[PDB]
Amino acid sequence: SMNPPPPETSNPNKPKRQTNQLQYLLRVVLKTLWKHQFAWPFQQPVDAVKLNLPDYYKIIKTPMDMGTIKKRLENNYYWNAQECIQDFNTMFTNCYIYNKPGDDIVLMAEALEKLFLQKINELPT
Ligand SMILES: COc1cc(C(=O)N2CCC(N3CCN(C)CC3)CC2)ccc1Nc1ncc2c(n1)N(C1CCC1)c1ccccc1C(=O)N2C
Repeated sequence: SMNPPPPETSNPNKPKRQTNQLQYLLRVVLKTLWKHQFAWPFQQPVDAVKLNLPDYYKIIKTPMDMGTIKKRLENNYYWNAQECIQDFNTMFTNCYIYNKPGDDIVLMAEALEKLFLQKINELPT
């Protein structure tokens, strides 16, 4: 099987805007995660062909990655911050679903998730 197309990062039918919370998600949250030592597996869509994972997209039907989130934020694709937060959570949950508790990649995802929640909490009122 080929890889599926990546998640859309623009959509001419979907209203878009820029908000302070969305700017924070790009300039602080995504920036912080992107530079983390464990970011690399999450910086692009899972290439199931290259990784020899013929069953990845049989199991994961809602793929998401930080490369896609980054482009979405840069493109002002979202209407609200909870949409973007959901994309991060989808990415983490996918990792937990495909893999098993305690796996190397699961620990990496858990570390990133902890940091993500810290940065979200730090959003100034
Ligand atoms: C760019 O994408 C990758 C590069 C390489 C790689 O060959 N690399 C890593 C970078 C480079 N490093 C050199 C040393 N420096 C310090 C860091 C970079 C050495 C060369 C390997 C895998 C990559 N992609 C990837 N993307 C998502 C994954 C994943 N892999 N894994 C792997 C289990 C652990 C990761 C999985 C394996 C099986 C089933 C599921 C997953 C999974 O859930 N996720 C999230």
